[PDB]
Amino acid sequence: VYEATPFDPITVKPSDKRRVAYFYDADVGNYAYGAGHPMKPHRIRMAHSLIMNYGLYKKMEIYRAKPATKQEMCQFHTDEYIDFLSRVTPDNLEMFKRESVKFNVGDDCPVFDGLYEYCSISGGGSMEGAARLNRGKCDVAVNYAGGLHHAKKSEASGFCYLNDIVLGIIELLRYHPRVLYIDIDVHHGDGVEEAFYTTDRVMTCSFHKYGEFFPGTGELRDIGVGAGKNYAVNVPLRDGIDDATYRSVFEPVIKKIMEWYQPSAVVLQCGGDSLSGDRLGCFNLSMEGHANCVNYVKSFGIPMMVVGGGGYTMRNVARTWCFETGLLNNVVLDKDLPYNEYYEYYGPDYKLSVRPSNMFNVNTPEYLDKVMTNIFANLENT
Amino acid sequence: NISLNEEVTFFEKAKRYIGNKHLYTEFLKILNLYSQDILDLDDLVEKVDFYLGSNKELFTWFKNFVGEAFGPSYKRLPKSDTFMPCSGRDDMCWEVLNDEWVGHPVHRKNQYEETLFKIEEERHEYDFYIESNLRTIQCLETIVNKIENMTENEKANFKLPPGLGHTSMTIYKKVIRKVYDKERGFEIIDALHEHPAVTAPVVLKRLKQKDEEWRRAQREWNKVWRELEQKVFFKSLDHLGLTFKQADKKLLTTKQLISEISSIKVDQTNKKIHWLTPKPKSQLDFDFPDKNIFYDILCLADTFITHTTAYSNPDKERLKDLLKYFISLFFSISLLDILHQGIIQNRSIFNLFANTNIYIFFRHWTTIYERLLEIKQMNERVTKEINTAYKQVLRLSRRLINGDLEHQWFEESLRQAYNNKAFKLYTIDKVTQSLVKHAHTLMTDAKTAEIMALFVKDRNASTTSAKDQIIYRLQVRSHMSNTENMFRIEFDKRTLHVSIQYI
Amino acid sequence: NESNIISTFTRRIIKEKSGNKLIYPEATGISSNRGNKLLQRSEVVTRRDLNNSKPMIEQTVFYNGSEHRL
Amino acid sequence: LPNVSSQSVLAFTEKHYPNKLKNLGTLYYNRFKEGSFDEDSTSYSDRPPPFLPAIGIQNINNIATLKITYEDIQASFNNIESPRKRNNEIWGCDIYSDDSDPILVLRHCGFKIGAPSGGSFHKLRRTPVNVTNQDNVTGNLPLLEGTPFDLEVELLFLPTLQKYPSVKRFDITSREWGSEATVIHDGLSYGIYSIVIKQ
Ligand SMILES: [Zn+2]
Repeated sequence: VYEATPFDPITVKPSDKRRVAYFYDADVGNYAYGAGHPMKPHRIRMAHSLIMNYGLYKKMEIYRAKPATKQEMCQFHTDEYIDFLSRVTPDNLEMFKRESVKFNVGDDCPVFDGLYEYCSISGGGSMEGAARLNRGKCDVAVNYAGGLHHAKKSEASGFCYLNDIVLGIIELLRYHPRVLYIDIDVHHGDGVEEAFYTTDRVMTCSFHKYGEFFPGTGELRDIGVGAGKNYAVNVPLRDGIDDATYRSVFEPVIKKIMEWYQPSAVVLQCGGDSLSGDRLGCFNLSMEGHANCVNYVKSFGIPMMVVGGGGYTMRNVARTWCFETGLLNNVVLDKDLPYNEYYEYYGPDYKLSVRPSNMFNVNTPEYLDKVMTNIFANLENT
Repeated sequence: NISLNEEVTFFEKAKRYIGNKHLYTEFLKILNLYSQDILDLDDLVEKVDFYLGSNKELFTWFKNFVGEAFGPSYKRLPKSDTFMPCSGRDDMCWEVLNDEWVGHPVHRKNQYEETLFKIEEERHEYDFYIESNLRTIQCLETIVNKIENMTENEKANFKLPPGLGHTSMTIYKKVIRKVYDKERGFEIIDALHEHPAVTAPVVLKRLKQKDEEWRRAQREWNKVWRELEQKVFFKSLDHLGLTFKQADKKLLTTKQLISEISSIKVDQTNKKIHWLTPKPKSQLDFDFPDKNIFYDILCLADTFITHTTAYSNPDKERLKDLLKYFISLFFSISLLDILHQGIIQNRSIFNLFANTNIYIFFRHWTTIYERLLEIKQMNERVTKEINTAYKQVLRLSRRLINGDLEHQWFEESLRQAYNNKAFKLYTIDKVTQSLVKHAHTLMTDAKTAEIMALFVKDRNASTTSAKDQIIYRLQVRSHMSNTENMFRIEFDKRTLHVSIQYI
Repeated sequence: NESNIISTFTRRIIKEKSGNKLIYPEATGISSNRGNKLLQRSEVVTRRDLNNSKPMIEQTVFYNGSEHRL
Repeated sequence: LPNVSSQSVLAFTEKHYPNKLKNLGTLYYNRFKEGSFDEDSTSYSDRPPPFLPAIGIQNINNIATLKITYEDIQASFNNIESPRKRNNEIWGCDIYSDDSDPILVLRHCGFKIGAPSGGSFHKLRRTPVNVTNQDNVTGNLPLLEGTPFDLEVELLFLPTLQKYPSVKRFDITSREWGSEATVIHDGLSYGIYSIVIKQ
């Protein structure tokens, strides 16, 4: 059942002030994807600089996750694919062209310097966040260096080489009975969704733009297969969704499933390409709307890990990640940008808030009502 | 001028080879037609094959001179395809993961958003160049400080293996090739690898100078980047505010209005896709419920006539009354009156048959009108919401045509009044000027004058007949070219509704 | 009508060399490549790949012996 | 005279798609709206997409009956009030992508209104995808011009083609796709399978 709910300003919940472990490494920001490439790890450095200059380090414990080894990566990936990934270099691709065409590397997954190091550091960040969330040493792991979900068991697509999300999920499943996964990225989490179709332990919900878009998968009928039936929900949307519409289509589904599924642990992707003015996105969310999902998920008092993917315009993703990091500490942000290295890149007004665009929303209320109708109908089975 | 005399000589040779004055003039006509960007290159070469095809060498010069499945999106992998060994998988990873099912696949951005993306990309490219230069400078500095302490004997046989002790051997190569030229980059890299003792200090000095030069260049470009962002970012919020602006710019062309009716006819009524019901008589439906939207628009018109640069006072005094005349004659509102079995008594349905000019004027009238009829249902709502307006928008639109208010503030004035409800009131001046110009071209033309006289005579009769309509059509067609597209307008007094139909 | 016409043809044919009616709008922000082949550029985007920033990649003009990213 | 024989695609489809041919259903031609499998309502007004719809990989090598009205053929032939014809929305050579206009595709195959040309015409290939009958044009066209006869068109959907060359056949200059600067097409391909003339 879908009902229209106007958006309201975000206020933190002082009920809980759980520990926040913001994993970060200073060498991730050095790697580059190309010249005209939209995907830039430099946005992680932008967000970290914004956090540092903002005064948020006194609350959160900053770490530096150890890079993962090949044996750890073999927990989910194949030995051949990870071997090719480690061996491939931007120079010897001619000798590796057979694997490049076989493993789909080169078109949307360019080979660059330290690519295996990038994959290793992201996998290690997710692994250490899961390890901290499993030992009870923390309750929120902001692994902004991860957020790589498009990668599959033996393929790399969508600027996504190593699926660190499923590795962290397996680590959580080491001692947790059931785990749950959320998405906010405009695209679809094909690899993460596919990784746990036939089993009940993991659920994969994605709020993905559907139709003629990059993943092209994740319809409303992707119920599951075998014993994992009704345990993989999907919420396809359309172009131009706004903050209130996103909240109304997000919150009831999560409430219903955690009433039914009853997760023991939670992971939340935080794709920053679903904002206004985005380069590869088609939404109209704002930082308030983006932070609404993470605040709502955190308000349920469950062990959650926030990862960071997407984001192809520097200012939007940087501000959104800073706002999410602040709200994870139950602290509202100043919403004024302090001077730092990248002060010149933050618009002509130098304000943290970015105004969402005026573009025409497409999501009809009756279509959303029917969509959540099928979602609730299939979730009611279990 | 260096590469023109050769072409002059080639064309002289071609003219001499043709030898015929008339054929040469025809070839000149062909090349002039191509010069107007109307003839394709393939068409041009196929045409010149007829003339210069006899001479193979001249033709070659010309040619080289002008150029089991489960689920909707998931398919079960076969038994043989399920074996991709992974050594890191334990018992839980085997039990709780899947290896038998694999998924299979089955808006125009604003120009200013594109400009912002380009600006951001340029800034990031400069930043990446500067950061790579910094890393290479640090690497060369540590190499220089390591070699300076080293003795002369080790300096002589000092060889630099590829990599330079860096986390990425390709990081410094790009910086070196950027500082130098692409042809000398490989040579400089080889010299660094083979003669580090003499190469490292000078290359480090070059990098040190280029860092300062590039930083100064970036800070100089930042002025223009700041100005661009300041003057473009505010505009880069209204996706509907600019797309509809260009749509209104491109819409009111003479061909487009008749294109709408012809398209709707040929799509719905003429084609009869259903093939079950007869085609409807009319195409479009319009309503004129409010009459207070007439005096204000007439005042806007009189403002334009009193402010227009190119119009004569004897023409202006006529225009000041023509609009009153059409409103009084068409909507029955307030020869001397004119200057100021089918027989049905007391007719309420009237027909107006005219050419493209009257149709275009009526379409301009209706396009201006439906912009104001939509805000009728929202005036009270926005008046309620603003303090949690018709006079305000009227007086704000007054000051543009007379020149009191500049064009810019009009767009932002309505933004706060209507966030997304109103996005069609931003180009009132253009449609109003189009309407007044079309009224002028209606009055000036003699054929249009005869059409309006025939319409006056037809409307002055309170009773119509079957033969009277045919006589009216024949009379309007007598001075009318057959090739011109025929339209018809019917106005219903009972419901104050005006309908149109394409003939 | 002859010397001017040959000069104009030579100018218009040498302008294209050495690098550079509805005109159609540029296609930026579409990941379909189904019915948008008509639009300007849009030959480098497709549903298969994620990148769609290629259409707005700046072009170059060689003026005074050097390129300029317009 | 540009000639592309193109027998590789059909043999490839035969070997790799042994599924039986099936008639998906009748398709009614439209001029401004995306096609559909229904006829109850064909109106849409909002404040030119390709007529053919998305077929999907699972529906490769299938027959989709397409019905074309005579008035649309008239309007497209002399380029009067036809967005697709003025836009030259034609791509392919005897095998055309899903975005190519069906009328321009049929014209590109050798179809011509009125009586057949009296010249020394070569062996027509109006149905190249139908290797069984490369000129499967049944029925008698009306001798008198202007007589409205409806065309029943059978289209065989084919897998994606690597490149769509640009040729000038029957005074039609189709646009070029699949070159090195361009990218691999995502939609399927189709051609004229069978033609039956209906009065
Ligand atoms: Zn994404």
